[PDB]
Amino acid sequence: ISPPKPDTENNIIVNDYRQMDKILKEERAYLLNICKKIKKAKCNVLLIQKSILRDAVNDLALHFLSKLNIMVVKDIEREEIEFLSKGLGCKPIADIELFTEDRLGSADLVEEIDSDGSKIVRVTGIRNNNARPTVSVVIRGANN
Amino acid sequence: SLQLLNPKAESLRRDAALKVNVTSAEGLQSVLETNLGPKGTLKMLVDGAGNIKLTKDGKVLLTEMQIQSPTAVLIARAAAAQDEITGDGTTTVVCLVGELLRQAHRFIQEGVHPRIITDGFEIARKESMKFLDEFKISKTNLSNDREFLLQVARSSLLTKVDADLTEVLTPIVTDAVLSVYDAQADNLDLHMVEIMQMQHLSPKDTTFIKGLVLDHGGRHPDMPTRVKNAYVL
Amino acid sequence: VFMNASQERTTGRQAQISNITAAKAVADVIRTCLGPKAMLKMLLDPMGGLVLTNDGHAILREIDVAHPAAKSMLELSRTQDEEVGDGTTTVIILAGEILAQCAPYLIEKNIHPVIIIQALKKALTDALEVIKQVSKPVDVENDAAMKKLIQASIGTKYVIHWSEKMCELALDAVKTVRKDFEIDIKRYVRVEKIPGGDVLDSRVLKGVLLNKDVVHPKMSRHIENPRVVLLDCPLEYKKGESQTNIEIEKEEDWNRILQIEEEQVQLMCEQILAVRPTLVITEKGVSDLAQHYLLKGGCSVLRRVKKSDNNRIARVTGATIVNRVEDLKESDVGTNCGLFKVEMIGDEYFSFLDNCKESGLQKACTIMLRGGSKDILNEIDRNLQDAMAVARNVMLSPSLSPGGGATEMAVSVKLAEKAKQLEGIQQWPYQAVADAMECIPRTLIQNAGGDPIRLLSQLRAKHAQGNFTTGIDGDKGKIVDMVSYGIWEPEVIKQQSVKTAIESACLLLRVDDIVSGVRK
Amino acid sequence: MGRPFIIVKDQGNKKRQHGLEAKKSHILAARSVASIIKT
Amino acid sequence: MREIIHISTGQCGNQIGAAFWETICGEHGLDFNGTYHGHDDIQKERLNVYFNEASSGKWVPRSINVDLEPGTIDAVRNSAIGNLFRPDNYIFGQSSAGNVWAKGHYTEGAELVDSVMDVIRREAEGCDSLQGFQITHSLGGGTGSGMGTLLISKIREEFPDRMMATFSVLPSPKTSDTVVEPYNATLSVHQLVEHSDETFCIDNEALYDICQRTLKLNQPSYGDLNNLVSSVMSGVTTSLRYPGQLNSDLRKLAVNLVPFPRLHFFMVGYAPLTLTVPELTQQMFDAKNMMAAADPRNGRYLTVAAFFRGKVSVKEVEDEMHKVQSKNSDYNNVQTAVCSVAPQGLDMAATFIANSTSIQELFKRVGDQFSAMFKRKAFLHWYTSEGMDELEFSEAESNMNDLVSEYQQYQE
Amino acid sequence: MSQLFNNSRSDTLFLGGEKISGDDIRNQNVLATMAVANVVKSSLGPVGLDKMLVDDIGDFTVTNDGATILSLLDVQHPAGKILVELAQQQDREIGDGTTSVVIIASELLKRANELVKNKIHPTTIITGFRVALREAIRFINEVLSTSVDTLGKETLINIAKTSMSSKIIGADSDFFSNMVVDALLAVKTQNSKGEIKYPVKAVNVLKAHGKSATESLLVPGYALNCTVASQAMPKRIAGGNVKIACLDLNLQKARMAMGVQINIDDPEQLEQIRKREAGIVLERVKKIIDAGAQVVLTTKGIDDLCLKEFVEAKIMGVRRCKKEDLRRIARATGATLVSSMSNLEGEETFESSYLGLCDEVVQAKFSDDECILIKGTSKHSSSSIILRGANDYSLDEMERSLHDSLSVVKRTLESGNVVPGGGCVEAALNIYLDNFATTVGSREQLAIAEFAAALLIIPKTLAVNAAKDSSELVAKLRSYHAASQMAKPEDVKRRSYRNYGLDLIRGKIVDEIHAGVLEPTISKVKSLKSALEACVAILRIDTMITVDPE
Amino acid sequence: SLRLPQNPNAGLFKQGYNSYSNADGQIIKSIAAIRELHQMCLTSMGPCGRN
Ligand SMILES: Nc1nc2c(ncn2[C@@H]2O[C@H](COP(=O)(O)OP(=O)(O)OP(=O)(O)O)[C@@H](O)[C@H]2O)c(=O)[nH]1
Ligand SMILES: Nc1ncnc2c1ncn2[C@@H]1O[C@H](COP(=O)(O)OP(=O)(O)O)[C@@H](O)[C@H]1O
Ligand SMILES: Nc1ncnc2c1ncn2[C@@H]1O[C@H](COP(=O)(O)OP(=O)(O)O)[C@@H](O)[C@H]1O
Ligand SMILES: [Mg+2]
Ligand SMILES: [Mg+2]
Ligand SMILES: [Mg+2]
Repeated sequence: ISPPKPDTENNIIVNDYRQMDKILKEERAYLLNICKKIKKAKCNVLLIQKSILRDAVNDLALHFLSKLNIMVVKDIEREEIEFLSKGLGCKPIADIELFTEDRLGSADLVEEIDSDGSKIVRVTGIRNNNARPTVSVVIRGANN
Repeated sequence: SLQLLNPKAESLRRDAALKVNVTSAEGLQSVLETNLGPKGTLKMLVDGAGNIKLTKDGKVLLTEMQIQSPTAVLIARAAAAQDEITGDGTTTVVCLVGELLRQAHRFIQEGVHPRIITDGFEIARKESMKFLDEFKISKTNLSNDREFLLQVARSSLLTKVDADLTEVLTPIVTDAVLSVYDAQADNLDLHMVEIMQMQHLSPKDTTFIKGLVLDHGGRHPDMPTRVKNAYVL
Repeated sequence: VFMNASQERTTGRQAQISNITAAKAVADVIRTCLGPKAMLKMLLDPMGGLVLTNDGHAILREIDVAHPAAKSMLELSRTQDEEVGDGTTTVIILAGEILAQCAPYLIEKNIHPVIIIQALKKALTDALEVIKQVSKPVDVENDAAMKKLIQASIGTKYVIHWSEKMCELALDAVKTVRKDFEIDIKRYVRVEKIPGGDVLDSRVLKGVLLNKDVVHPKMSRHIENPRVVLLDCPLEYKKGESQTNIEIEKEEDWNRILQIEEEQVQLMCEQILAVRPTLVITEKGVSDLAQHYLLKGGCSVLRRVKKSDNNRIARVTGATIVNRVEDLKESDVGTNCGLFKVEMIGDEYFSFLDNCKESGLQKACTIMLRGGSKDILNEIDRNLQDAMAVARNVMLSPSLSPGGGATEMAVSVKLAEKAKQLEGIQQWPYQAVADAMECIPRTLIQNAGGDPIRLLSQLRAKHAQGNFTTGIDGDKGKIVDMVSYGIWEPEVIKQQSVKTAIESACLLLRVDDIVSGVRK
Repeated sequence: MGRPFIIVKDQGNKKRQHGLEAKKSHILAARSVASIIKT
Repeated sequence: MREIIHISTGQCGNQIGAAFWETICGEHGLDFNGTYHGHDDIQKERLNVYFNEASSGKWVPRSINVDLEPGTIDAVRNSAIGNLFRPDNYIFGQSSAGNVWAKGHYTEGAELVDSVMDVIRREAEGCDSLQGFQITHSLGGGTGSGMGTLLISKIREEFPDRMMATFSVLPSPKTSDTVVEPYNATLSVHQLVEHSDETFCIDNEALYDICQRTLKLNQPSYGDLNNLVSSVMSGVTTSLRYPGQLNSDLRKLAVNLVPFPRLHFFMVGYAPLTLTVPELTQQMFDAKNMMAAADPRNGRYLTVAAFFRGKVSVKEVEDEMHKVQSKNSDYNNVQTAVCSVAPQGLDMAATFIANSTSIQELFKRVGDQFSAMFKRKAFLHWYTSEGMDELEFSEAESNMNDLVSEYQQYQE
Repeated sequence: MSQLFNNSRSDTLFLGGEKISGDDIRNQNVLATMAVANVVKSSLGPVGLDKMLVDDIGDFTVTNDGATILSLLDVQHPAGKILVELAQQQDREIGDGTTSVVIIASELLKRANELVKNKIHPTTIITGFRVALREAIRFINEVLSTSVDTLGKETLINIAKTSMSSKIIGADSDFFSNMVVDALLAVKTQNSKGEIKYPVKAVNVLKAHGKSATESLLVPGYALNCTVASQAMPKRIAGGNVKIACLDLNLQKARMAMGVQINIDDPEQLEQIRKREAGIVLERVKKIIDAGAQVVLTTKGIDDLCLKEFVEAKIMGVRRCKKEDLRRIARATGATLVSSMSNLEGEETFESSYLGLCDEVVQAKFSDDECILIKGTSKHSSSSIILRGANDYSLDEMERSLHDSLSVVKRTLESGNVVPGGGCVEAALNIYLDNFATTVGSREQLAIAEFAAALLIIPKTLAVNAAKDSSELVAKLRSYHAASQMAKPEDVKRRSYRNYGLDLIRGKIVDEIHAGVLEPTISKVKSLKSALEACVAILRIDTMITVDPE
Repeated sequence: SLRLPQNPNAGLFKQGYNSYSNADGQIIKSIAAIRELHQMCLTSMGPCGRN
């Protein structure tokens, strides 16, 4: 989720002044309407992978996601995407055109719990059509 | 007290600090003792390559020769600061501090305190300020005496240069200063009077120009060299 | 081998012995720098300058000691200077003695370093009580007593001979900065220096003093009623923030691009002339063209003025810090300016701004110093900070404690009398507090050349019977009461001296071992 | 305790051995001497 | 335009300038006496950028070397390269800045700057095409930093448009023993950014690494460092003194390498530090060849510009760029400038100058020293005494918050 | 103790350092433990004294905490790094007993190495400690005491004195114990569905050397260390209901986004673009000025272009600051931290609900420093701590000392159960475990007996730091405790003994309830477990292998 | 203000000679320094003394 900047080089040209004003407005809308469509599917938690060539979630986008009560977590490794989809039963979403309710998972209490300086986001309860469930076990101790 | 604190240091106290300030004062006094007066000796300064610069001014001697002593750098700032605003009295400050320390040091050896000695200099200084009012003489500027300005100009010029340079350079200053006095009576030295370097026939050929001289001219050949009535822009 | 340590671990009793000897060594450097007959100190910094002074704080700034216990003693002068501004040498010389007197016991009678701390807080609690009782109040509006109060600290400096002028100089400056509780601050006190001249003609003048002249020659050098307007912005066309790149297709565009550069500076100058100011002070630089039409209205242009010198101008002239020029009005324009004049001095030009003198914001001022040389200016400037620091305490606290060691000697007598009735294990460190408080008059007698044996014996005999204001005359070296002597100091300096000295001992006494060379 | 720790002179050249591995080198050192004269 | 003046200030400034002229004079050909023994038009037809043809062809460089320590100027002068510079150009006045921005700067700007404005005026009046000024200062010292700041300002006033290029040498944290180095380097940038138009960052600490790693000199001497600085300078100036159109002339350099105004700082990159264009490609962009302490890989390049020399075609370089862009994409940016002449000594080099967010590391560092190691108001009385107040320091730290922010804002 | 270094072996060729085995490793590991245990042994308890460590640049650090003194001691040995990281784990979790857990682990490795020389396996030794510790935690549950019949906040006051001791400010514990307890009750928040967790880093610390530690002023509200933007702004805002606006926005002159390259053919558009740039910034401010924000808070800085309207409208500006302090200001004043101002609709706006509320705000001068003191918050209360001392090194000591004191009272309120202090826990666990395993018999009686003796090192360490007769106190401690454990349930006096023990000031046996010595039960829980795992990690090592660096 | 004048009685007695007079602080230097060896004989005093 970031300002538009596609694969081919994109040189933006501003010819008149109304246009400076507009470019800003249009963006505060390219993030808003995409976040507005997340409310239509009532998806409550988002998990973004490690973003390359640009920031994963823009700071301007966090204001829209934080006011609508959506947890945001970024910088997830790429190989773990197979783990989360297999465990939670949630198919990944690469485009908003394919973003639907049927592809999302479910959970009773997605919670970050903190233990004396260790932040943990543990999901309680999984229910899905999956013949290959997952398991996770943390380790605690004195030193690494 | 300082050696156990600092592993390396130098400390002088209660006899060497007094001898240093007097010995450095007598040493720096002997340098500028011979320059004071009209028949004093000249002094050149050739630093690195051999740049040569000749003058009798104590400020040029102090602000060109690097000095390591802690006493003389205060005499350098004192001799420089007095001359930088007044323009005269450089070596006089060095001779007073050069002489007043040694003249008081004999009584410090006798056992008189430094505090009450300097208390005598301050109350004696106030007597000299009261004496300046009675010692000075009033002079009215409305007379516009050119002979009085000529004699003042020869006081400083005879000290630096000989009589051959003083006689030809004295009226150069008097003609420049004669135009300073006006109805407003506001003095202006830096903007009005200037100095410019020019390698030419000899020092004796210094002449006075009533207008502003410039160090540049016409680049093109066809442009006019001499102009009778030129209205500037 | 093992970790970066264990070179030579100074452990046990010898570690504390070096700290008491190191803490005593700091006070011995400036032992002679106390009292009215105090000697000066010239320290040589490695950069190339020189510091000529007798203040213990300014001496200990330049010194460098490679020992960790002595550095904690070094930082106590910053506690005193950045709290009041007077009595820094008093703080360093008292603590040395407190650590020294407590030492006998630590070394021999084996009292553990915590029992001494408990004894000192009760001594600290009793010290504030007797210092509160010995001090007498004084009227703040009495200018006759205020001049004698300000010159108490000046008497221990070089400018006691000019004390008649310095008290008038400091009193006028403090009342200018004083805001109608009664909070003042020295950041607006301008410390601008002028080498040369006589101290008698040196005087404070209401307003500011710049180091620069006007730009154009036709500017008016003498204005009756200046109207100052502060500007932050460049008055010249500037490149601008985004990637710009104008692409020119027609021949009539480049001359248009250079023509709008002339019209934009006309537009910002013409709106400045809506109020018609006489003096325009810009923070950043100025262009040769905008200045030209600032001239076509009657303004005066100056060079770039740093921010600091504009915040003082804002309080003097009453103007506000203005950057956007389009929002310039008539209300925010400075007014009630006394006089404008430029003097000729060979160092640099100097523009004077005088005030009409006739609640609101606190007014600033600049104090003129006309010394003998550069070091004399820095010497006199620190005297004003030490003299003006005294004027703040009487306004914040109307109490006034006696000077000449009478306050600390009063602490010595009451702690000595009460030590007998304090029977127990705390009696030995509690009685040793009086042994150090009677040293700060002992240092005055040593500098005066008298015998402190019979003087202190005569002092304690007359202190209980005669009065609580008895003290030693530093000049003559005889017992003279402070009431007839007519010299008094604030009580706030006595509090910081007793608090900082005792609190420093509580930190250093807990030191067990010293291990050097661990890591960065 | 200080950084120097000396009991006997020339500790750098003197080096001890102990345990089962120390005895292992002794018998294997005899094999090198025995194997030379074995032929 | 045709000409550019070259001011050199400070002990570091004078040393680097002497090395730079030693390189330049031999490059396009002049014995230290000024006579031209070179072959031929190529080396002579742009000699007017930095030399004044006098009658009799005693070319003399247009340089103003200044210092408050007579000694450095003197040494350079009594040495070789002492006939070229006109005797009147040197402006040198006692005592010593004393390694203090505040003191040295104010006190001698009060005097040396007046004399310098005087020399910068008439000698230059002598040309018909001022283009800008090149200053070599040391960011961390006394005279150089203070005076540089003053002069930059003074000149900019007397020459509005004229571009302004600098080659300040940033301080070395480890090898700069003096403790008050950061506290000066901070006050210098405060004013370098508001005025300058393009500046190049050279760090002595970085110079040591390259001296000991590639050259392998056991102990770097200021001389070695100076020679390397000289080589990059020579490449950037050839970008200028050889007839060419790729970045032809200073102003162009600036336009090409400065995206937005408040970003002047460049990271030089030069190789073949002791050949085929493909071989030099890796050397330019190696993280170890940067003369800046900060790592550029962790950062982000904004506008790259590579200046090759010696025998190289259009396509050798273009193909190389096409190959390189393909692999370091995460780090379309490119700007090539082939030259025809070759390095004195070596056949072909390639200087590298790219704007990079990574400079913000070299400023977060300096700000950390400035603030943290002077929250305790250490060594400040030296500066308050000269006359300048502490509000100015608060303004100085504030403006670095700003610089850092900018680089962070252009999303590193 | 190891001499005559191991010989370089020709039969076993490994790259890097030489291999060494046998009992010399566990001797070297214990010798490495004594190198760090003797450092922290002297600074234990009220009578304990600490040391100084220079940073090789003139700076130094006088440290009482075990985590701080070991953090600066970068231990090159591998076995010492376990205890160094344990103290960094200890102080972050619990914030108490950092010196004791290292001293317990050192005494365990001492006697564990002696037991290995007595020819019992370490696996049996570890099994003896685990069964002993499982009974120890069961015994800790027996000796709990619920706070009851206590007048006011006395239980929170006297328990803070135990943590406040062993510092420079232990003499002033009578003054600091009140404000420390009052500070944590001011930041009470309910989080995570009903969990009242008091927090810290919520209370602040400002280094203002000055008057004294006795006159430390408790400002009932939030404090922030920041300099004023413009000096012409007013330093005191009068009138109640002062609205606070927390932002993260940048008010510096706007620049359009990177991928934008302006290209225009008309020259006259330059006026307008420039204007729009400044204008976006001004609009952004024009809406919040009309909202009546008397004091605006922001993280990114403000340039002089926008400071004019704040000076004209009498609004206080704020420069750069940390990101975390503004979150708690919004929670206390009731504001909401806005990363980027916007609205769900298609137009930008600024609502009044984002503003905070407080009674008074003023910039107080702490003798050289500008600090904005906020007091009288409406939504949630807050607190700040004004530390004062003789010099900056003492203020740094006051920082970590209060951080330990705040942490102890924090965990005290999480669990009402408490346990006495002063070696009574270690003295009772010694005699309790000596009686245990008498029925077991054969092998584990010797391992658990030495384990019981390992806990006695704490009352021995406190005694020698006082420079008094140590065995006279150890004779009173253990004997009294034993006479209590053996006793009939029905014996009031004897049972009481179970409650008291060593005193370090007067040197006699007195009651801890009247003296006020008390600790939390959580401080001992998971402290022996960390020391147990610390002992297991080194005790199981037989041989040491070192690879030289490339 | 870098190098001192080096105490111009240096023409008198050689560098190996060190003077530690009073007023400078000789008594304070001595009575103290000897406290180390005073504790040596103090600890070795009495029937329970340490050899
Ligand atoms: N890169 C580089 N830096 C140098 C060289 N010589 C000196 N420096 C730098 O010069 C700095 C100090 O010198 P300056 O500040 O120029 O000295 P200065 O203030 O001009 O000397 P004074 O005016 O006499 O005080 C140090 O930070 C050095 O890094 C050199 O050859 N190369
Ligand atoms: N004229 C005097 N006679 C005797 N004692 C004085 C006199 N003036 C000052 N003192 C003593 O000297 C101490 C320090 O005063 P002062 O020199 O003003 O401060 P500082 O030590 O900071 O220079 C005071 O405690 C006071 O008792
Ligand atoms: N006033 C006191 N009376 C008796 N024992 C105390 C007192 N203060 C502290 N102690 C004991 O000292 C031990 C260590 O305390 P402290 O140094 O504050 O913790 P840490 O070990 O984390 O540094 C505690 O176990 C406690 O029982
Ligand atoms: Mg004369
Ligand atoms: Mg005083
Ligand atoms: Mg503790």
